[PDB]
Amino acid sequence: DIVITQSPSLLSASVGDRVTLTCKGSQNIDNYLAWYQQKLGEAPKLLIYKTNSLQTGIPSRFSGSGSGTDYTLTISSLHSEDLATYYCYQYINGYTFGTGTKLELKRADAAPTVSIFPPSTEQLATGGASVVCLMNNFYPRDISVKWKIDGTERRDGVLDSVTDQDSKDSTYSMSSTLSLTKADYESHNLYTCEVVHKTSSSPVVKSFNRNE
Amino acid sequence: SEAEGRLREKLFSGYDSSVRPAREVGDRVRVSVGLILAQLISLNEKDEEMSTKVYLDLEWTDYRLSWDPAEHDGIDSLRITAESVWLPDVVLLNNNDGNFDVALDISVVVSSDGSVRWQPPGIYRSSCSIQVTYFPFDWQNCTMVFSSYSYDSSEVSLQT
Amino acid sequence: KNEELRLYHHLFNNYDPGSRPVREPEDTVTISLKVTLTNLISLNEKEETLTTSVWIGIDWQDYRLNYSKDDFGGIETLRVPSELVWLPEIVLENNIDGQFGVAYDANVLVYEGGSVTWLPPAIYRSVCAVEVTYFPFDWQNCSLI
Amino acid sequence: EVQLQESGPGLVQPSETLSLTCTVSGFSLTSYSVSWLRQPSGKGPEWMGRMWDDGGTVYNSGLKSRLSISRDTSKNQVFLKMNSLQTDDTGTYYCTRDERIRAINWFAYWGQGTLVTVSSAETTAPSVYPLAPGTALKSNSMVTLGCLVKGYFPEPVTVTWNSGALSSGVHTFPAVLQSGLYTLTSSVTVPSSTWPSQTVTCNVAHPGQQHQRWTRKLC
Amino acid sequence: SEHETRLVAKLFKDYSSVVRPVEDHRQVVEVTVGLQLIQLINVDEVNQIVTTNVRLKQQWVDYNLKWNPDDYGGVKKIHIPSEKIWRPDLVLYNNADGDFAIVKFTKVLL
Ligand SMILES: *[C@@H]1O[C@H](CO)[C@@H](O[C@@H]2O[C@H](CO)[C@@H](O[C@@H]3O[C@H](CO[C@H]4O[C@H](CO)[C@@H](O)[C@H](O)[C@@H]4O)[C@@H](O)[C@H](O)[C@@H]3O)[C@H](O)[C@H]2NC(C)=O)[C@H](O)[C@H]1NC(C)=O
Ligand SMILES: *[C@@H]1O[C@H](CO)[C@@H](O[C@@H]2O[C@H](CO)[C@@H](O)[C@H](O)[C@H]2NC(C)=O)[C@H](O)[C@H]1NC(C)=O
Repeated sequence: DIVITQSPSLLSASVGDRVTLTCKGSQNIDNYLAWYQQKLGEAPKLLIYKTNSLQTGIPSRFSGSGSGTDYTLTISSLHSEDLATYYCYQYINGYTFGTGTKLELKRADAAPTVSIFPPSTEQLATGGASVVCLMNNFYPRDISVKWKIDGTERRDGVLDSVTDQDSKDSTYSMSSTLSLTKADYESHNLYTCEVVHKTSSSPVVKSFNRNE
Repeated sequence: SEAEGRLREKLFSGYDSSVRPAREVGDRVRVSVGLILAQLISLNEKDEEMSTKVYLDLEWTDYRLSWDPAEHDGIDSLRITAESVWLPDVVLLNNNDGNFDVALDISVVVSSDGSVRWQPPGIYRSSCSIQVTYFPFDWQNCTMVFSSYSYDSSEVSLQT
Repeated sequence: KNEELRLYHHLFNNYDPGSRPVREPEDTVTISLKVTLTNLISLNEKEETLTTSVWIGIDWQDYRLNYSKDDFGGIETLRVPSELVWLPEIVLENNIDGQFGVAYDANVLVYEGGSVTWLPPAIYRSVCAVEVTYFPFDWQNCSLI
Repeated sequence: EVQLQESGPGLVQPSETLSLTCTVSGFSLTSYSVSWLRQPSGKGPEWMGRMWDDGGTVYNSGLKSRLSISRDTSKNQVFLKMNSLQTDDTGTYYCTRDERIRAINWFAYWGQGTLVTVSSAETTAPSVYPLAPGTALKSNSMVTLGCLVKGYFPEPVTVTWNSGALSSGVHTFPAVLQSGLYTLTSSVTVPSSTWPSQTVTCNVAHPGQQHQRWTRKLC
Repeated sequence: SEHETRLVAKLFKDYSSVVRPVEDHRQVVEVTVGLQLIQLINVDEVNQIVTTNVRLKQQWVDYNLKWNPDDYGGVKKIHIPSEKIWRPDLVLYNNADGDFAIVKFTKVLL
């Protein structure tokens, strides 16, 4: 089937901005391309079909354009209600969907509130020794985290997750974990969390030695 | 004949004679082509044309026309006008006068297993390359070429 | 959407090709005739048949097919099968093989303003009495009616 | 007007069989086709199959053997059934009303979608470990402290801080699967002098087995 | 074929063979025309008429007769009666005593 790609993967824009989302096929889609809007926990809603036919009841600020293998959805005036993920899809040869473009309101930069927590003795009593590191209310979402133990870097057992934009301040919050056995934890004493973010040329670091 | 009417209405409910009876999209329809010669009407050397009166013998399976005879009062076969069932467009390719089709669309016989047999009469004037040399002791090797006009070998497989 | 489909539906959804294009029954339909001869195929003296290939130019006004190009995206001509419009049923009366009508039922052209044009091709075999007196230096007054 | 509502089991075991019911209102199944879409976790949606208005069915060629679709025009319901289930089938399943032009079809309205999770894991209560910094290295006006919610199954898990006293200074980072079970983290912002002395406590509960825990902050 | 029958039914539900198969009336239907000569049946020197057996391969795109193959089990082509669809009215201008247009409306490969 016609492979489809979308760009940008993630786009930040301010309310009222004109924005365009690009959708590109691997083959001539012959204007049989459609756009639909999806929100977290809400039924997806069709915006446009046949590349420029607006779905009934959709605000006229949405408009579509394109031909051949390149197509664009334009929002001429970004409302706060238009912050969502937008998928293009094709229905002339099979049914293929883009990866989706996630659209968020643009936010002033914020440095992450980085902190680190040792595995408490209540956890160590169970033999679990999962370390955890947090980075709250940072923006943009572009962030990278590395675990280092006794100065040695660690990648096994590393996990992380990031919240969506906060409903009040649109910043992001991230958690990260390092699952360890009691033996593996006790084999070392120095632990540190390294967080790289665009607000600084050097990473923020938070560390602890032994149990709290 | 109430049960025959009921069966006939059941078979053609939702039937489409324009669509070949391939079950899967890749399935071919196998058509056995027989020929029965009723009269060699003439051979024309000036036109290089042989006129024959023949009966074709076309047989294929149309799964859409299958039924259980025990459900339909023991009717084990049915005679149906050919225009209402799907027919392979078997035509005389080497005709000399443009008459591809058969002379009379007689009814087909449909068996309960879906085997359809059709034996339409044809009047045909095929082109025949005349061996001019040994006249009048000459012998002629005339050919009648029957093929589906439209369907490819990947859709209708002819057989002797 | 294709504007030709809107135009076709607008013209023919309430159109009867049986009745003449007249507002009152006593009105005459004026037909413009323009027979164009393509070739004189043959004059068969033995059968007294003149064979000709002609185009029968037939133009008339049909007020029911009136439309303006401004209302239909600038369409200035619509091709319609001749079976859908009223036709004057012009025939060659002095034919000899019984082929009264034209050889191909070409589409009519419905121009804007209600003008309808038909120009079918026809081969006609027609009675031509042959005066053989001065053969081979003869000339023949064949006619098409 | 037009609405579709998928329903079905949230958890199914591998190699079991899944059934979903798409309830329909505002239109008649006899005049609109209903397609089924699924969105696998971390992937774009894919078309699974369609219930035609004429009552025929067509399936994605990759899933044709695994799928069947049926409908009840009196109840205005469309049923999806799938067998030979595997963990890859975990995702949100949508039923859609399909618009048409001539022979071309496209998805015009979506249902709210039902999350289907394919996992053999049994329901398990979370452990709630206290999280406190290794040293009170600064007298910050507020310091982040948290609780680790690890080992529970299935989703969801609810986390609060001093019940209603959680305030907006709380985050609930999305859960992560590890070794076939979920782990979740939460944090609260509290003064550096308050958390070592006041019983600042996270409250955690798990509807999968009506579990409840509370863990204070200590160092 | 239930898929193919459904496809044929849905293609022609509201198809019009009167209007040209363009998306927009300003477009031009581009028809590829290939004459195949099958047999030189006769040359009539006396009547100045040549009789030939031919095939007129006509090819064009009908905008309305597209479909998605995955909707119909992967059917990528069908054969349909040519009287259903719009066709170019190719006429033999120099016809002497035959038919001007095509009269054998064989099936169309769509
Ligand atoms: C080629 O053939 C044509 C058809 O045969 C010839 O035209 C015809 O020629 C004859 C010659 O006799 C004409 O007949 C005469 O017509 C005049 C005119 O009267 C006309 O009008 C009255 C009143 O309506 C009507 O009664 C007459 O029939 C005529 O229509 C008469 O006064 C004479 O008595 C006699 O009838 C034909 O009228 C004429 N018809 C046409 C349509 O031209 C033509 O002459 C031939 N040409 C050659 C070069 O051979
Ligand atoms: C045929 O239709 C045309 C188009 O309506 C008529 O021409 C005029 O069109 C304008 C549209 O702007 C109308 O307001 C006029 O009433 C129309 N009539 C006249 C007399 O100007 C046209 O009259 C119609 N009839 C014929 C015989 O062509």
